[PDB]
Amino acid sequence: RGWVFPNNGKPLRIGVPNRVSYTDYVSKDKNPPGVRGYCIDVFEAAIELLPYPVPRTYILYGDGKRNPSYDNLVNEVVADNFDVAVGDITIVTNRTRYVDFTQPFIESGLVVVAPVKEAKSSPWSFLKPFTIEMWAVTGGFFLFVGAMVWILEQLITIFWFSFSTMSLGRFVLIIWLFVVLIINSSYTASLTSILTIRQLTSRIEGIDSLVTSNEPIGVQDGTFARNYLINELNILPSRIVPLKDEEQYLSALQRGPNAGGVAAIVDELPYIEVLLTNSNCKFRTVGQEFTRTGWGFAFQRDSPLAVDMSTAILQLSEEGELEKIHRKWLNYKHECSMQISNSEDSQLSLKSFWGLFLICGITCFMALTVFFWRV
Amino acid sequence: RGWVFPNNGKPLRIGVPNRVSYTDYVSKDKNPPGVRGYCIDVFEAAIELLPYPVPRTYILYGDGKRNPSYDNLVNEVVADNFDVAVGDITIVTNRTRYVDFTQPFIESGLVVVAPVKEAKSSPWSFLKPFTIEMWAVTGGFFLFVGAMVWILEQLITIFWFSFSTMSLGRFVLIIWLFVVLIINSSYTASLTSILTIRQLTSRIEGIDSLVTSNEPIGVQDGTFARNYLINELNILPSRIVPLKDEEQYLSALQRGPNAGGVAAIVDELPYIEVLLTNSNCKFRTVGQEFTRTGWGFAFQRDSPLAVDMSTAILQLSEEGELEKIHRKWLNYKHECSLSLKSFWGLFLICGITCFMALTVFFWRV
Amino acid sequence: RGWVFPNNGKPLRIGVPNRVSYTDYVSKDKNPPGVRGYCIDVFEAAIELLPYPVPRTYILYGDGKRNPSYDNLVNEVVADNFDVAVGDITIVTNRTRYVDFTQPFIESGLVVVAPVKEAKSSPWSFLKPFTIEMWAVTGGFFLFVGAMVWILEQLITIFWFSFSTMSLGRFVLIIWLFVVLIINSSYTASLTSILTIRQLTSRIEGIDSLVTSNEPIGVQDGTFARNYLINELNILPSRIVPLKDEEQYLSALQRGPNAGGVAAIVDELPYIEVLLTNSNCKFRTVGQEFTRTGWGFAFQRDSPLAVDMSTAILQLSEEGELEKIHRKWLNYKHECSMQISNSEDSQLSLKSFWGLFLICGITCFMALTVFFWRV
Amino acid sequence: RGWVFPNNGKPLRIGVPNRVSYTDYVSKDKNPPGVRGYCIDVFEAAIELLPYPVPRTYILYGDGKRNPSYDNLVNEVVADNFDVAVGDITIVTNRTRYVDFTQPFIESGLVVVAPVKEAKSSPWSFLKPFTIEMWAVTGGFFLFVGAMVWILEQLITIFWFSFSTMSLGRFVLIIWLFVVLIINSSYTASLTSILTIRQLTSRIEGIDSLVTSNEPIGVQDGTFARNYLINELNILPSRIVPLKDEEQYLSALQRGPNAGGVAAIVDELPYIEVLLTNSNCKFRTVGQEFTRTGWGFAFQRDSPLAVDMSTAILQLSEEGELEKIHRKWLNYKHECSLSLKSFWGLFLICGITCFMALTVFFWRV
Ligand SMILES: *[C@@H]1O[C@H](CO)[C@@H](O[C@@H]2O[C@H](CO)[C@@H](O)[C@H](O)[C@H]2NC(C)=O)[C@H](O)[C@H]1NC(C)=O
Ligand SMILES: *[C@@H]1O[C@H](CO)[C@@H](O[C@@H]2O[C@H](CO)[C@@H](O)[C@H](O)[C@H]2NC(C)=O)[C@H](O)[C@H]1NC(C)=O
Ligand SMILES: *[C@@H]1O[C@H](CO)[C@@H](O[C@@H]2O[C@H](CO)[C@@H](O)[C@H](O)[C@H]2NC(C)=O)[C@H](O)[C@H]1NC(C)=O
Ligand SMILES: *[C@@H]1O[C@H](CO)[C@@H](O[C@@H]2O[C@H](CO)[C@@H](O)[C@H](O)[C@H]2NC(C)=O)[C@H](O)[C@H]1NC(C)=O
Ligand SMILES: N[C@@H](CCC(=O)O)C(=O)O
Ligand SMILES: N[C@@H](CCC(=O)O)C(=O)O
Ligand SMILES: N[C@@H](CCC(=O)O)C(=O)O
Ligand SMILES: N[C@@H](CCC(=O)O)C(=O)O
Repeated sequence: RGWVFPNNGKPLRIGVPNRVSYTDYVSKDKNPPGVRGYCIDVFEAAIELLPYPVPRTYILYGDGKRNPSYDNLVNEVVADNFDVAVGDITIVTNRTRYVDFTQPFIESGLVVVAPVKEAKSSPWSFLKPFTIEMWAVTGGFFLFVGAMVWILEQLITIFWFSFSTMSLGRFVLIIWLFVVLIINSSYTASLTSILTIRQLTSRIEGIDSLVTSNEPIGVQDGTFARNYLINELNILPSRIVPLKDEEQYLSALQRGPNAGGVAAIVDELPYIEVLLTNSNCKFRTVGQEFTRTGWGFAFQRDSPLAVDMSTAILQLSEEGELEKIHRKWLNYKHECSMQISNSEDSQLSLKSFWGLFLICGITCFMALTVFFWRV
Repeated sequence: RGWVFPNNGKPLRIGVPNRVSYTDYVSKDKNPPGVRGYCIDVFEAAIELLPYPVPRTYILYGDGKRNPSYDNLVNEVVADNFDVAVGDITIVTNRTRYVDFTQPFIESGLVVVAPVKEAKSSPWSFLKPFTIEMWAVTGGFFLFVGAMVWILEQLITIFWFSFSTMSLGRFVLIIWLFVVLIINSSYTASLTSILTIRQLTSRIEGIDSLVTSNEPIGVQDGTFARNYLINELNILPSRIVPLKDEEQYLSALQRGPNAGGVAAIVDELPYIEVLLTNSNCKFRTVGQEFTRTGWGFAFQRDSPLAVDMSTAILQLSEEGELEKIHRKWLNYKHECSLSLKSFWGLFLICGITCFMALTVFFWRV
Repeated sequence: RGWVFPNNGKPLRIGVPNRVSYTDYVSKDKNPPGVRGYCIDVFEAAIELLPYPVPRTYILYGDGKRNPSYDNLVNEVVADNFDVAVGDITIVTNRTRYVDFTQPFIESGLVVVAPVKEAKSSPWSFLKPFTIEMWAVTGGFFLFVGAMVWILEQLITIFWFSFSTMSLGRFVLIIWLFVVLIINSSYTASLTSILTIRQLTSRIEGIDSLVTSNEPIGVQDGTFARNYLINELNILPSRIVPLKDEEQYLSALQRGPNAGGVAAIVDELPYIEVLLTNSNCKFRTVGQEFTRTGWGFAFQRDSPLAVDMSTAILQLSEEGELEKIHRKWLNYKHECSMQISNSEDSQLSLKSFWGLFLICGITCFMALTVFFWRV
Repeated sequence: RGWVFPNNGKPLRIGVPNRVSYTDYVSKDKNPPGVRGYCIDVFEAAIELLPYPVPRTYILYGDGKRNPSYDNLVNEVVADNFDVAVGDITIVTNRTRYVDFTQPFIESGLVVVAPVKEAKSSPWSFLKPFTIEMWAVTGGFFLFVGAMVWILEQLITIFWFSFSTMSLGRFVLIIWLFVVLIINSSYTASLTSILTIRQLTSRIEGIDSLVTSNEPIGVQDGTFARNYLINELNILPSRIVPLKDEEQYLSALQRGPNAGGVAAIVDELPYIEVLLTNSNCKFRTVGQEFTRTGWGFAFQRDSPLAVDMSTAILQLSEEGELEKIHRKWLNYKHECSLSLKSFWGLFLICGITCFMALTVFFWRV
């Protein structure tokens, strides 16, 4: 093959982004190579597939405070300050136009990570729709009416239950009938209004729910997704909030959309699978990937090293060592199937009726103990 | 550029408001600048964006006891006692008529602050479904169908109450039971559709809910929103109550509308974010910005020093420095923030009917 | 007073907007003055209050196809192509900065005009929540059960109504009880679900409801309100739809938010009071004015004719002739109080119970005719 | 500008797709240009914005029977049989890898079209509140409390059904009646919260609702969305069904998924607006644009003629001419577009229990 990479004093200026969060893909290091992460060693393993002994260098790009803007990093490959950008560079439609990429060594897609549904189930959830002061007064003004039925008339007390089945005490019964009819509808409304607002809360089941909800959306700093959601999804820039690091990415969702926080974070798929292992079982990609392109190495435009390394990636992809390096660093995977595309429907709490029928079980057994007490 | 600011024996007469409350934006200071606050430091950096060395002074305007009228402070720039007014001057139309502002360096809006309150009404809120004409139609036809019991028969009325509880007259029981079964669902469906939307209406408020309610309205001392609601919203001046400092903004709302206090203070947006940070979240912005203009610096009219200081604000804002100045002083976002049932109306009917029966038992005994 | 307007060959270049819709304020005309409308004669009446015999001209600005952009018209006063703009120029905060205005001869405010609530009231509204095929089958499977009660057992037919008040036919009654219990809840839900969606439809009760509803909003062509709702209210430009003329302004609201239409039109107050007289009783300003500034005449910046005509307006405002000219053209006023800030609450249809109790009145009278038939 | 397009004996080889369906964007023509459609007239005006006289020709690419693969049409620009491809070429990544596009002159997205359909399910939708474990808990404890009737007493079970309808055992009637009264409201509140949100969920659809449902998917002939869903969305190719023309887009959805037809055609946004204008509103876009890129013109890679033709699109669009060209061809917005009850499940139970009683009456008679 006619190209020979020259043997001269200019090295290969690998541009390295200076990542603050997600130091497992690419990061600053104290070692004699100088850089650490995943795509570094991916780029390292691509060297031995080529017959070129390649001298090179590693230049960190951003600061040590926040993530570097890759569109500025791509421009520094356009401006020929660098020879090649190696990192988490996502193939975006401008970026394809201005520089040259390889084949995607890995795939990726923009996801929506969001807090999961925490739905309660208790005997408290059964007795929920009235106040604790209301459940005593309503039962209190049954016996308060029933004590007046005595004036119209434990073993002595059971006789009035026979007469309260179906003069002046009949007029007491008529108004007491209108009591129960409203408390029928009052419990009906107050349980409906809880089962409605629980369904009609601030929810998202995809990017389309997240666009039209006019809520603040979190992103990371220096990514395409800020200028992607503006230029494509028709989102106001005041919704889109950049965020610096993974310790901030949680507490912006621990606060939820309020306390200054955002509704949800839109990031790429392989960042979030690290984040799920980094977090507890509280979050999930609520939809599918809505922009699925992948990564790649940014080269100089019309570089002869492209088709060399484009073949080397596809060769190494067939050899399975790409997945073996993907086992060395990116072994962090856990499902914790909290919710799995759960249909929001009727779904009445199974423990809410663990509080009804077991108190009914107490009553039937207390009926049976007094039954044996006669025996 | 043709204009160069000359360096003669006269300095630049910056008008500074003698600010009493909210001393984070601007304040009297014992430093050798003599000034302290946000809009000072906003002004200082745009000086450093000029190609000019700018000799300048700072003069406090009003009395130290109360906040002065900024329109009179604007008027001194018209009266040429100052070269430029720097402070919390908010862009109003007749303020723009006489002096020339800069671009807005911050965004401010008129909001209404008011205490948070309960949502549940009286015993009559229990009765609120079924508009009250149709209760008399209900109870009227309730007894009118019960009059058909007495056809199909003090001693006769008890027999009319005997078959009322539980032939052709028992076919009348068939049709009426079908009716009141619907009325049971009709009162149910009306009650549900009230208690559902009242958990979704966060908009049950408004500036008009204050205008129509002829309540005492608190205002801060020396502001445009005093004269703004009078000329535009036509609100009576007896409703408008001035306030001099920050702690009086609380106690006039601690007392509520009664005890001499005010119901809802109409102040600007960036002031309320300071004060709600200072307190607990017992006080709420009942709506949104009903008049949103923003602040600005007021040079004397047709002065070329306004022009480059306008563009210097644009260059400094797009750089991202005003926000860094903002976090230096106002990084203050410390803001906190199901369904149940409580009423008393039907249990009064539990009290009326039951003690009535004791008298008849006392009249029998 | 030291100023004297000169007696020379240059006339007074009055800039006149070429209005397509609302030709009652200012319009092209075939007359020797050349222009027609309201603010023309307002400007005409301001001349005789000044002691200056003023020669002048009238220049139409826009085309005959759509309304001219007044910010371009104000710029043509800045660019000194014109001496004065006379028309519907609203005092906006840039416009105060770049030119000089008079005092407002009239006041105005941005309103929200919107379709009114049409709520139905009928005996059909009573029998609404089931299908017409359902109201016959449900009543059909009462007598279908009741015909089996005959096998357990008009003047002969009335006997089973006595036995259906409260063996194997008792087992028929138990399942028939479970029929009515569900149809109780089935009518309860289907009437709730109609009374809920009627409340939770696409509604607006102010500008704040109209901002957060992310709906298309109509405006007129060449106004500040397009660049006002963007720069202040934080509204996406794809919602804001300009519209050319008053025959289009109706059919964009006759279609509602769908069929390509918009949700509501935001215009100034004096345009909409013409539009209400121009329309039937179908629309109303649903809120108060949320941006209330008024009109004025745009002058050259630092013109001596300002304080002359600023005094002349305030003089004529005190004389009441300003309202008399406001009677010559702007006499079009009608209320037609369809809805007047109506509280959306319980409000159960009075004619829905005109269908219940009158059929109950038929039944009670048919009971009384057979009562007299025995007599 | 350094480059000038030379005027030698060779013209500009515009690749034109031999377009069969949707002949409003581009079509074979008998005119002396030989071309007719939208993207032609979009191309012609940006020629007139150049400082150049541009000699040019037009060649139809594919067969007139079917729509050709545009990727092969893109490949001929790579194969240098054409100088530039002009048509409905949509910007894809590997399409951008080999040739150089212009800026997008129109905005297109992938949508899914499908017929409108009913929302009500079977007799089991009547039973859908109360998850089916809790019906057996209901009916199990319904008869278990009815077993306490028989303690407090074929002839004995009828007496157990006698007191079941309407002492210490009558105190058991007190507590159980309180329970089933709640269950009446619990089934009511569960049914209401289903029939309320199902009038608010317009989002009960999706591309994933087609992916998981392993349905036949119709595609147009010679498109990227054929190969797009295969490589990206991993959908099996047996689901994918090609279609050659416009009338076959209807009849494969007239037949539905069965009778050999397809369930939902995935085509681009500006095609669907043509076709839904052509038909009645029986066919719906089930969601939004799940892949939105836009069209473009494809010059040969690293040709300077792409650069000025890119900026000419920007100058012509901001002038407002592309929309006037758009109304000349596609001014087509002709698009049309309460709650009730219908089910059959409980009336089958009306059929089961009643005809069972005729047998016992026949067994008695
Ligand atoms: C499209 O991508 C490019 C590069 O990221 C941007 O276009 C120009 O790129 C050059 C680099 O040679 C810069 O000098 C220009 O300033 C860029 N122009 C603009 C307007 O930014 C451009 O930012 C991207 N476009 C979008 C919409 O994100
Ligand atoms: C709008 O602002 C102007 C400018 O201050 C006000 O006009 C001044 O009013 C004071 C009141 O005593 C007087 O000095 C003059 O009448 C004006 N001063 C000038 C012209 O220098 C005007 O009153 C304000 N409008 C309203 C409604 O208050
Ligand atoms: C504010 O109003 C002015 C006047 O219409 C606009 O500012 C500039 O006005 C000059 C007139 O000499 C024009 O030549 C400039 O093009 C205008 N600037 C811009 C950026 O267009 C200005 O547009 C208005 N502000 C807004 C937000 O619309
Ligand atoms: C993306 O486009 C390229 C360019 O056409 C495709 O590569 C070609 O594939 C055809 C298949 O027969 C062959 O001619 C060559 O392998 C390629 N031609 C070239 C490089 O000129 C590529 O296959 C497309 N991607 C996918 C996933 O189909
Ligand atoms: N995938 C993103 C990452 C940006 C970042 O890490 O800051 C990109 O390539 O633009
Ligand atoms: N923005 C107000 C502030 C008034 C005050 O702080 O007293 C004004 O300029 O009038
Ligand atoms: N009041 C609007 C009217 C605009 C118009 O009529 O086009 C303005 O002055 O800008
Ligand atoms: N936008 C599609 C159109 C395909 C077609 O019309 O057949 C493409 O470029 O592939």
